[PDB]
Amino acid sequence: TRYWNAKALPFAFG
Amino acid sequence: MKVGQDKVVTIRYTLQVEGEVLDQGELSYLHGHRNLIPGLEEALEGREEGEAFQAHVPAEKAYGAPGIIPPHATLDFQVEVVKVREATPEELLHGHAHP
Ligand SMILES: [Cl-]
Repeated sequence: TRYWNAKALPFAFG
Repeated sequence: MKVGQDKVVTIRYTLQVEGEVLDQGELSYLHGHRNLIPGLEEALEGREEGEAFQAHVPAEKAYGAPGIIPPHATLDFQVEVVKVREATPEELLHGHAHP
């Protein structure tokens, strides 16, 4: 389950 | 082929933390350009298509952690390399894999 604060994971943040 | 610099790599992944499954899915990425969370592409380096393995990334180094993930915890990934291929001109130009 994906959530807003970890939406990119496992892609790099930003 | 082997995962290496400038290959487009497709993986299937499961994210667990302390034995609890948190996520599952599939992605494609251009290798060698810091496109994944720190540690994951390093665990993928040199692997052949079809290899399945585990990788461990400290949760701190990813921006996700107001959550069910404890601070100082480890992200345990079970990863399977589905496909490795040469990048297209588009992909090399932008530094990212494309559909
Ligand atoms: Cl990418």
